[PDB]
Amino acid sequence: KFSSQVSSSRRKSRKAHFSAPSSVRRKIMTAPLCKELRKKYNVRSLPIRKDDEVMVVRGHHHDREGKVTKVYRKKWVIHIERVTRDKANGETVTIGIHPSKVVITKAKLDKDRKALLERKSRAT
Amino acid sequence: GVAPNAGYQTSAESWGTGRAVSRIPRVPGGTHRAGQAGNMCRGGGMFAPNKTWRRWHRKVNVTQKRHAVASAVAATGLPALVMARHRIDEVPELPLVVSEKLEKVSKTREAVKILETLGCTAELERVRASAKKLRAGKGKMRGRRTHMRRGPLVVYAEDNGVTRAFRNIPGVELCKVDSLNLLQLAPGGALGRFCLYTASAFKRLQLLFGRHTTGTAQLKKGYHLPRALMSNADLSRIVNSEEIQRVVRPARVA
Amino acid sequence: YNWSEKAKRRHTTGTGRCRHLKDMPRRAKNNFREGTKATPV
Amino acid sequence: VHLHKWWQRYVKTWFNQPGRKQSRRLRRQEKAAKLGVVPSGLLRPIVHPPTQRYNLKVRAGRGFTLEELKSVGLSPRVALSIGVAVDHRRRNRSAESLNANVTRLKAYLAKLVLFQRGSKAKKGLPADTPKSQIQNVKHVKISTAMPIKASKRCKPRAITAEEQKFMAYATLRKALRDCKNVGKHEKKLA
RNA sequence: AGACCUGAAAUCAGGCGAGGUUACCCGCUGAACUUAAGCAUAUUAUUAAGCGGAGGAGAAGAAAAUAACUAUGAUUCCCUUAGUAACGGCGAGUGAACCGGGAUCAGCUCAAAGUGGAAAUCAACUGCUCUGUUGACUUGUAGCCUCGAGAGGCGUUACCAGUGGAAGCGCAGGGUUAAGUUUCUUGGGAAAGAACAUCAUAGAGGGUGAGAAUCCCGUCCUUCCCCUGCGUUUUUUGUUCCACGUACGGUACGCUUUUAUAGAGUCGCGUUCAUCGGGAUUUGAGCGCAAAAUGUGUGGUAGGUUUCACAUAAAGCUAAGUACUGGCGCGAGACCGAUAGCAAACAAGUACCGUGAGGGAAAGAUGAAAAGUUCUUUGGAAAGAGAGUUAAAAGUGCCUGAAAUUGCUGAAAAGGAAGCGAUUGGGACCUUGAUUCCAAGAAGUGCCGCCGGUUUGCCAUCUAUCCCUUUGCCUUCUCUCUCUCACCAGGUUUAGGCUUUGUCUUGAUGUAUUUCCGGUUCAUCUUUUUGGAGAGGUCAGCAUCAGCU
RNA sequence: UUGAAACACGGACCAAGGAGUCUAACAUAUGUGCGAGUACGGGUUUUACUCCUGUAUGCGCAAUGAAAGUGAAGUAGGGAGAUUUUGCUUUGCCAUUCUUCGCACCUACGACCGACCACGAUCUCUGAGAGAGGUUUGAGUUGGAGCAUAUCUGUUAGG
RNA sequence: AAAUCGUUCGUCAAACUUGGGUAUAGGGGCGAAAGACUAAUCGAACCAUCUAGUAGCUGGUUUCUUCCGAAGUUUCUCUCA
RNA sequence: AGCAAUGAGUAGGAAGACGUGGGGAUUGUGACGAAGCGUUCGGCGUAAGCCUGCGUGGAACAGUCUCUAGUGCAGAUCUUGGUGGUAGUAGCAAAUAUUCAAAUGAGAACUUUGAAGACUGAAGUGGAGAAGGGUUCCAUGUGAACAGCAAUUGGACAUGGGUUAGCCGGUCCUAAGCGACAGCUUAACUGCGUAUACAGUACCUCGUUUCGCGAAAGGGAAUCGGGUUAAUA
RNA sequence: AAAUUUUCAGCAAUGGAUGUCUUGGCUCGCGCAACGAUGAAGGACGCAGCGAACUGCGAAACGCAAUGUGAAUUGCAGAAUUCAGUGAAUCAUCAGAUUUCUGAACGCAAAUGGCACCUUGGGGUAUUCUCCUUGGUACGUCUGUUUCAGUGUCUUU
Repeated sequence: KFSSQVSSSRRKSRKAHFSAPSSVRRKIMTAPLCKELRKKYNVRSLPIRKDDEVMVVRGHHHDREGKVTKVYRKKWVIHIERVTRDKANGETVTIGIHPSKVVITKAKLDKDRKALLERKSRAT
Repeated sequence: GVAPNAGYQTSAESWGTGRAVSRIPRVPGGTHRAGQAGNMCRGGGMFAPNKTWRRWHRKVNVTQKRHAVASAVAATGLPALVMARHRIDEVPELPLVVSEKLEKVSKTREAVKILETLGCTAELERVRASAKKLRAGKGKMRGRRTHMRRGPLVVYAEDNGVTRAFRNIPGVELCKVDSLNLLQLAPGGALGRFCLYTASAFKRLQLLFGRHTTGTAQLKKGYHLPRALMSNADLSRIVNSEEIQRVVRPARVA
Repeated sequence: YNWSEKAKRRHTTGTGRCRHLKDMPRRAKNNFREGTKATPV
Repeated sequence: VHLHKWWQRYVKTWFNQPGRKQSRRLRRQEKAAKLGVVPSGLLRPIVHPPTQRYNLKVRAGRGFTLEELKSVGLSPRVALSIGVAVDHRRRNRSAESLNANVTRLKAYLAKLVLFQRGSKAKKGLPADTPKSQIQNVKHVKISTAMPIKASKRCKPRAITAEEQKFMAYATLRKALRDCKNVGKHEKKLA
């Protein structure tokens, strides 16, 4: 919209999202933060990481929380501790949920992930 | 158009008379497709395949284009035609003219609160009612997801950021006065859109279109506004004046 | 032979591996840079 | 109708027509970015077309004339730097067509400001204009700057003696029938 | 014995060619089906197939040109000329060019002379930041010259090499940007509904458990800005800014004098064959003949005599506009929606057939999530049956699940077909104290009135411009064969600020009226339950008439 | 097909797919615009839309000859309608009763222009031309209608 | 079984039978000659293309009502479907 | 609205309607259930068709005025796909032939082992090679399908394993013939191709053939005995 | 009256139409100029911890180096270190490497890992021997070089 080399076609948009190189997915699977953390860092969003606390806002498990365990980027999913269901045979399986729906309680901080937040907060 | 040689890229021939089938050309060799058979066959040509040279565009004459835009602009006045074709309950006047301080307004924040004051709130709701609905039919695959209504058409002399402000408001268009297209003024072949003129834009219309009652209209060279076959538009004023009605007979029954 | 267009179609550039050729668009995009490296920041 | 050949191959369509307009139009602008101050094309002369049905009209020519540039006192060598076309083929048979284009050249060289190459001013090679320097507008295009208008009108005139008298059918009608019978006359004369 | 000349060799030293791709481009070669209602010339067609060669474009190109005018002025492309001139068993059919209006614009250099006080030139190998040693070369390499003149002769003026720095542009790979997940209802799930907020230079598009501007990626800002590296203004697909420079050379210009002078088995002609709209030859080719120097070529009818005009062939380079079903990378769509669209939405030029050239398919969809049915029980096992997962089995070729066809159950009918039309009947099965009117009671509803706030203004007045009626103009436009004419002025057309003149509205008077809460409660009518008065519907019988019989 | 229940041919059943289309050149008809006129580029722009515009050209405004060339006075009859006046239910009804003007259009005949044929007073005599013709001839003329666009139908070329 | 099976029958040391290698290709080959054979294809193979070749000749040609409603005859035609 | 007269129809012409896929405008329906599908719940229209109850279904669709078309099927020995009657029918009949017991197995006319009885009858249905095939060879295992009945069997299916050379062949030679050199043709594609300067660092003296392909039956260096493995000698 | 045949409905079967989807096609427009003796296009055979194909790759073989991003990949297995890091990834980018046997295909060949010669470096009575090992040897053509041939034209020792 007001720019060539940006397509508003439905095919091109869907193929781009679906083929998804692994590096690109990292940006697609982002999660918004708590209203506590928006006061500290001044960022709206963040890409999910394996070792994050997190709380589920939509769906069947609303106001459940825990630590993230897994980031199944091939399916656009995360798994969580506790959030599970049993099979027929009485043997537990982690339920996948999409990380747009989940919200981050508190983040991990490396050198890079901390110095991501300073890079984001030049805007705000 | 449909690809030239679609259907016909194959070395088929007729088996023909004597082998107890139709004479249509069949695929040779030995696949499942071998033996299989035109206009009518599976994997056949289309009849009269759509060429690219089909003449898509019309030249309309420049005078008929101008007469049309004049007629469409006339229907901007009269709340008969605007209500017929909108919500004109809170609107103080037609044609709705506003001052040239509108041209300097930049933000959409301000350009919403103006239209609440002038009272376009009912017809700026009916676009937002039709905003979310998925359109009936196969055009949803092909970019046309949604079938919104048409709102206010603001008309302006020169851009100082009106084009920024008003564009993002749902279903309200801009249009510079030099380039009055018919396709915004009379949408769906149908007269009388609700417009919103700037004061300088309203003023410039006389420099474009001219005098009505013999000399020409300045900017359009050699152009004059059209004249009806009547002067007086109606019957009932003319038919029921005293010059007609005394000479008229006394009526009859059966 | 031009009397068979399907015959040409079966056996032309791109039907195979294209080991030298596939890398060409990327190579020409950068004007054939040679004898250098990417810099550490 | 002439469609007995395989005409589907050679159908030219014009879907590019607007895309062609806008591609031309981009390279006119991107030309005039580089020039900026310098005007675009180059100056062309006034020229009567050839044969008898366009003989009245005037149009733009190709380029001037080695005779015409000698009067004003350009070299044919240098003139393309200033932006004047030279055409080495076109003569001046008439005095009238000469003095039209010489006026057109002299009026152009009155318009022409010419910058110094730097640092110091240098005469000739019109002149070096100093740093006084009245404001030039940007590229004007040169055709639009100095255009060609079918200059009409006649002075209303008294009808003289030997105007009403002379019979302009018979004057023409002699001039035909003389010009046919030229060699036929010279037998009858001699 | 030594100079050359010619021809070999080498796994000698260092280089260059070959083959591939098809959309567009260059050159050869070359049909027939078909049309003519037959057919042979003609047409298809100077096309397809065949054989060569390229490039980002290619070819074409600065007149041995058009013209016959007041003349034009490389080439290409568009529009027009023009379905014209012309060709044609003058049948069928075929068919350009000049002028004109546009895109785009750019010009030039070899041979023919002149270093002859002196090969000034070029390559290879080696050597410092441009010397040396071999060779090429006088059977001609530099400089000069290219008809627009050129060359000497004379005479003057004026020009021509650049370094600095600041900014900035282009290309590649990265990086950062607004606003709700707020309450209630439905549901497996809210992205749906209702109410209350917010952002908007962003309400393109997509994702997420159903229609998401505010949950997420994006979109606007953005041809921005910030890193990293290339290229660039000097080498610009035509020139950017100031600052400061110069003449050993070389090039212009003015006057005058002039003959050093311009491409050969080529031009041209005769014939033969092809080609063309080109016709007593448009262009080409073979063979034979074979030129000229005040010459030669062209001037659309063969030929001769006499003039005139236009060009300077037989050597060469050259960007742009133009073309583009291929390659590479983007953006769209009144297109198709799995018998469609490419042959191919999937391990498709695949499976498979042919000795081979070649031929060439079918095949998309469980669910939001595999939670893909453990466990008991029968059986050799496959499966079945309980139970279980799910919103649902939707139960693995699993969304919806039509018809043909098949099994059962129920319902009828049937003496060498059945169906069908029209008309009744039979059996299954479906379907119907109206409308109201008068009292009393509850549940609704809440008009006017009466206040505060708010908005319309019947009618009587006063008055504006619309419009035309010109007036006194003035200003800015516009048109005009209106004037000495180069400029001002004058008419014509518009706008504006002003003017004299005779049923779409302002400002005061307040018939009337809306909206707004607190009311101040009251009318009203609605549905309903209790009496009171009142019955429609349908099918008939008899009667009286009006028409036909 | 003159003639089909036919001892004429196609058809076992069901689903889905399947045949007057597109381009060009004309033509009549009709709708819309302007009317002696009428309708490749450039300039704008949010960029295939829209809007504006200079110079030509198209077809039309004049035809006629192979060509050189040359190149245009109405009248009468019937007629729409109006006007003046005579018959009938009345301030409205239809007359042809009137003389007044008579549109379009048809019928009859002219004049003028080009071609062909045949003359010619007189001049500035390769020519011009008063004047006057002709069982000849034109797709001529007689105070011009066309141009652009839309759709149908027809003819023709192309699958 | 797209040429087979049964009984019968022809010739059997030669102008005999036969494997492998090699030569001849489409208006061409090869032929003790039948127009035979040339990959189940032959009075001109097969594959692709020109090609959707042409057809005065067959067969088809997809909704409803409403109103009007034919001709198989004239002349010319390589015209008599 | 009124009055009167009229009403057949193939080929053909014209007029007004009905329906389908998309575009523009407008009015709406929908997870409390859209589209489609089924139906003796039904209704309206002369008719094309339209509306609608109930059931299934699970995500989008419709009315109105216009624009547009790949727009309506019973037929084409039409095309592709699916399914019948025929029908539990034709048929499974050449090559002389099987039988009894026990073992294995869910199950035995059909597997294996024994005992009988037959056939092939060394120009064999035996033992070895070539062409052609390509893992079919060998072992262990088995739910389907395939082996025109069956199947515990298998050239089927699955997981493993197996081919050892101086002497056996290829390799080397030349045959009919075939590729290229020198050149010669042709625009090339091709076609022809026997023409040519092709030993005793240094010193001599000789010098006519041009390179290669072409035989797993022609020519040709050399091998035999016994043993051995689930499958090689 | 059963049974059978036919008809209508209900349920089941068979079959895959209709409807709704769509990382595919088709068409138009706009940009860009980049294959090959420094071995191309195309072919053959290989390579994954557990792969047949399709994509990728070449004994460095679903990859290695560098740069950027900064924690996965995933059917299972394992590796866990690779976790405030000189670093996860079927990631992006790609400027450095590898690149078998072939193919214009180049020592001769070719239904053959066939048959030669020269050459580097090493291994086992030898200068001639066999072996492993490195890299070569096709055709046309230009400039230069070296060695020649010719009673070609000339001088002449």
